[PDB]
Amino acid sequence: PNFSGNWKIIRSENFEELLKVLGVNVMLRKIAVAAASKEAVEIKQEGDTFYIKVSTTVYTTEINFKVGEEFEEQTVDGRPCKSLVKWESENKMVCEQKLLKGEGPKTSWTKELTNDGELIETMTADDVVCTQVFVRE
Ligand SMILES: *C/C=C(C)/C=C/C=C(C)/C=C/C1=C(C)CCCC1(C)C
Repeated sequence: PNFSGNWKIIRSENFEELLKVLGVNVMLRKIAVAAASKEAVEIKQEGDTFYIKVSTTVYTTEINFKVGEEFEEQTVDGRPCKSLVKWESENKMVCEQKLLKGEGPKTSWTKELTNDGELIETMTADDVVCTQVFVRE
């Protein structure tokens, strides 16, 4: 696989339900769904090392990791966490997150390159899975 690319979102599902689990109130949920509908993801993959840039209209974040090596990022609702990415197949990876402080829902994300050329990202909190689908710009 090669995840490298400038990816633009075409579909965004269940993001409000995810934010509901994470405690966000209704109006901020609606505004965040609108922001998530503009998500863009830039990936540079060098073997098992990933440089990712995730952005919306007013915000951008850089996430750099190596498969199998712990790193620090933040959960979807913004709490710092320790993360660990593993492959689950040739074209899909899964990240488990553990909070640095306090407690919360169990959170994770996945990234998958499909045979049709799409990038599928999911974000999970407990039983609620959000699915974002992207195509190359
Ligand atoms: C490989 C892809 C990764 C690690 C994607 C991470 C995405 C996020 C942490 C999502 C952030 C968003 C919000 C919290 C609300 C506004 C829009 C998003 C989708 C950028």
